[PDB]
Amino acid sequence: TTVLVTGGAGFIATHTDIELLNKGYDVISVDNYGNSSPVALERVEQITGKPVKRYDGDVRDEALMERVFAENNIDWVIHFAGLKAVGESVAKPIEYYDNNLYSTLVLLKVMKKHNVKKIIFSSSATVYGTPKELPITEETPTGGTTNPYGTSKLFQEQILRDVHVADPSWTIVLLRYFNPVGAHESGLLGEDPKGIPANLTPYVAKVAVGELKEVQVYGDDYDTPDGTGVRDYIHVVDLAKGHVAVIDHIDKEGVFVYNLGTGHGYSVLEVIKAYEKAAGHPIPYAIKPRRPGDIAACYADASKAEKELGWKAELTIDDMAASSLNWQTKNPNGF
Amino acid sequence: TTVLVTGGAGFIATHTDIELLNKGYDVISVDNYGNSSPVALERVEQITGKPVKRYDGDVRDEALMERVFAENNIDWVIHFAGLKAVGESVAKPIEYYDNNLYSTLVLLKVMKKHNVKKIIFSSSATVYGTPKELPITEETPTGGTTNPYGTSKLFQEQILRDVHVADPSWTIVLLRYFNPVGAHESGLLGEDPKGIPANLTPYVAKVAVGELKEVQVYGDDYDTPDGTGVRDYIHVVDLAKGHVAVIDHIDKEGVFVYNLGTGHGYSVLEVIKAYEKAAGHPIPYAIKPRRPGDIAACYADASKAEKELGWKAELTIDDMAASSLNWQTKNPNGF
Ligand SMILES: NC(=O)c1ccc[n+]([C@@H]2O[C@H](COP(=O)([O-])OP(=O)(O)OC[C@H]3O[C@@H](n4cnc5c(N)ncnc54)[C@H](O)[C@@H]3O)[C@@H](O)[C@H]2O)c1
Ligand SMILES: NC(=O)c1ccc[n+]([C@@H]2O[C@H](COP(=O)([O-])OP(=O)(O)OC[C@H]3O[C@@H](n4cnc5c(N)ncnc54)[C@H](O)[C@@H]3O)[C@@H](O)[C@H]2O)c1
Ligand SMILES: O=c1ccn([C@@H]2O[C@H](COP(=O)(O)OP(=O)(O)O)[C@@H](O)[C@H]2O)c(=O)[nH]1
Ligand SMILES: O=c1ccn([C@@H]2O[C@H](COP(=O)(O)OP(=O)(O)O)[C@@H](O)[C@H]2O)c(=O)[nH]1
Ligand SMILES: [Mg+2]
Ligand SMILES: [Mg+2]
Repeated sequence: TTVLVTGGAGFIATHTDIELLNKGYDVISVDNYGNSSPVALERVEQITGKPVKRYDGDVRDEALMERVFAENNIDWVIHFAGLKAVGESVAKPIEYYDNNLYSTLVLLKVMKKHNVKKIIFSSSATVYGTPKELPITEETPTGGTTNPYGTSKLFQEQILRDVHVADPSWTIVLLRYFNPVGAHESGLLGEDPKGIPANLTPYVAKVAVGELKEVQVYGDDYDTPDGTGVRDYIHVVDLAKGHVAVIDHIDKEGVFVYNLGTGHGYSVLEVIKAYEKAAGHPIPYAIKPRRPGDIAACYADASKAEKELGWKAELTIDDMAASSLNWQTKNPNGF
Repeated sequence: TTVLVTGGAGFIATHTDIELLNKGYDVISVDNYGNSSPVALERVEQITGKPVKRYDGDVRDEALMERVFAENNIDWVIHFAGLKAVGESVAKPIEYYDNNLYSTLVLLKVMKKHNVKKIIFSSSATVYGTPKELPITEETPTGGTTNPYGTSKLFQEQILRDVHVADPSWTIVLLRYFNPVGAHESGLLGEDPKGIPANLTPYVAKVAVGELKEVQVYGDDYDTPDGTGVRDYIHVVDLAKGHVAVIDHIDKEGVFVYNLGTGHGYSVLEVIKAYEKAAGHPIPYAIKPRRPGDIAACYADASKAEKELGWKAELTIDDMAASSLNWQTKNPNGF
C-alpha cells in the first residue's frame, strides 16, 4: 500500500510518514519547502530505516503531479499541503485561497485522471468558527469561520463532499485536527517552520532554549477562565497514529468525518506553565493584543474516532512539552 | 473610464458591453469562447459603432491577464467569466470549482498587483439555497447551497469580502442576478451558447423556431402552484443597465450587495406560455425528472438597488419572450 503525502516534509506529515513506514506502507512526499526543510525527510528515513520517495515542488504544478501519479502506483493520498496560520490568513487572503484551494483542485484533477479515489484531508477545528457547543462533536454545525484559513478548510471539505456526490466510489476522510504539539520520542525530528514560528508551542520551545526572547500571548480578554485562548492540544505522534488507523480500518466508499483531539483544553498560560515544568525555569511571556481570526475556546469529543478507528490520543500535555523541549534542546536552530 | 469585462463575449456581458459603450466607457473583453462566439463582439461593435478591445484566452492564464493589465489602464473590472449550469455542476464539480474559483483568484492577484481595486462580481440567486424567505432581500441569509455552481458563487463572494478585510480601499460589488432572458432590441445580438442550451429560455426559443424538438421541463412536483420551478426572470437589457448604474453611482470603498431581479416570479409552464403568445403557436414540451441542484422557487425584492442605484427592471416577460424570438427568428443557428 503506497501513500502519497502532500506537504510530506512538514510538521504533522513527517510524524505521519514515520508511523506509516513503521507499519509497512510505502511513502511518497511532495513538498515545496515553504515551511519545512528537506532534512526533515532525511530524519524520517534515519528513524525508520526506510526510504521516502522525495518530489520537490508545488502541488499546484499539474505537470509535476502528473509525473508523481504516472511514475508511482498510489493507493491513498494524505493532503497536508497548505498554508496554516489563522492570523496571517486575514492579512493574506488571496495567498491562502490560491495555495490552499488550488493545490486541492490540481491534486483532485490528477487523482481522478488516474482513478486514485482515497484521500485523507487535513482539516481543522477552525471550520466550526465560534463553536455552537463544547466539547465539539462531528454533529456540531460548521460555518461562521472567522478567517480565510478556516474558511479555506471548510471550502475544501465541501469540494471533497461534492467529488463524492459526482462519483460515490470515492473514499473521503475529513480529519478535523485540533492543536498538534510535540516531537517524536527520538528527538531527531520535531517542529521546525521557516521564519518566526506562527504556532504557539514551537515559539514557546524556542523561548525556553533561549533562541527567542519572549512568548507573545495574543489576548487575555477572551471569555475563558484566565482570559487567554483555550485549545485541545494533541500529541503529534498520537495524531500521526490516527492517520494510520484510518488507512488500516477504512476500505469502503463514503465521506467520513472525525475530530482528532484529546478532549483536554488548556489555556495559553497553562501551556507556558507545562513548558516551565519541563524546562525547570520561568519562560518569559507578555500579554499582547488579540490576533485577528482567533476564537476563545475549542476542544473535541473524539468518541467517534475511538469507536470507529480504535484510536485514542492519550499522550499528555507534559509528554507534549517534554518531547518538544527534547527536540529543541538537541536541535536549537532546528534542521 | 475603462472597464475590463471578463467572459466579455457571453450572454450578459455582450449586452452589458453595449450599455457601457453607449454611455461613453471604453470596454476590454477577455473570453475563451467556451460558451460564446467571437462574432458576438462584432455584433456589439455593429450596434454601438464603438470598438471592444478583444483578448482571446483564459482568465486563469496569469501571463495573459498580466498582458491585459500591463497594456491597458483599467478602472473597473466586471467578472462574468464562469461556468454557470446548476445541473452540470453537480456532475462536474472539479471543472466548476477549478474554472470558477481559480479564474477569480488569478484575476484578483493581477488586479492587486496593478492596484485596480474596483470589481463587480456576477453572483447568483443560487447563493440563497432554498430561500429562507420570499421575496428574497439582501438580508436573507445565504448558504445551504445545493450544487457546486451555487456553492462556487458563495465561495467567491466570501473570497472577495476577505480581499476587502485585508485591504479596505477596495470597492467590491456583489450583484446576485436572478434569471436574465431576452435580447437587444435590434435582434442583432442575443443568447447563443455552445452545444444544447442549458438555460430554459434559449432552449424554448430554439423549439419555437424549429431548431430543437421539445422543451424538457425538469420536474413538476415542486411546492409551487403548477409544480414547475418558479424564477424571477429579468430582461438582460435591464440587467446590463444595472451594471452601468453601479459604475455611474458607486465611487467609494466598501462591499455592496444587490439582488437584481423584477420581483415577478413565473413558473416554467408560464414561461412557455409567454413564448407561445409571442410565437402564435404551441411550443411542444414534456415533463421530465427534476434536474439535480434545482430548488422550487426564488424571486427578488430589488428595492435596495432602486434606492441606492436609481435602477429598476421594468421590461416584462412579454418583452423578454418577444425580443428573444426576434433574435432567434433572425438568427436561428445563432452566430
Ligand atoms: N495546528 C496545526 O498544525 C494544524 C491544525 C489543523 C490542521 N492543520 C493542517 O495540517 C496540515 C499540515 O500542518 P503542519 O502543522 O504540518 O504544517 P506545515 O507547514 O509544517 O506542513 C505543511 C507543508 O506543506 C508544504 N506546502 C504548503 N503549500 C504547498 C504547496 N502548494 N505545494 C507543495 N508543498 C506545500 C509546506 O512546505 C509544509 O512542509 C496543513 O494543511 C494544516 O492546515 C494543522
Ligand atoms: N441566468 C444566468 O445566465 C445567470 C444568473 C446568475 C449569474 N450568472 C453569472 O453571470 C455570468 C455570465 O453569465 P452568462 O449567462 O452571460 O453566461 P455565458 O456562458 O454566456 O458567459 C460567460 C462567459 O465566460 C466565458 N468563460 C468562462 N470561463 C472562462 C475562463 N476561465 N476564461 C475566459 N473565459 C471564460 C465563456 O466563454 C462565456 O463567454 C456567469 O458568471 C454566470 O455564472 C448568470
Ligand atoms: O505565538 C502565539 C501563537 C498562538 N497563541 C495563542 O495560542 C493558541 C493556539 O494558537 P496556534 O496559532 O498555535 O493555533 P490555532 O489554534 O490558531 O490553530 C491560540 O489561542 C492563540 O491565540 C499565542 O498566544 N501566541
Ligand atoms: O431546459 C430547461 C432548463 C431549465 N428548466 C427549469 O427552468 C428554470 C430556470 O432554469 P435555468 O437553468 O434557466 O436557470 P437557473 O434558475 O437554474 O439559474 C428552473 O426551474 C429549471 O428547473 C427547465 O425546466 N428546462
Ligand atoms: Mg497519467
Ligand atoms: Mg504589470
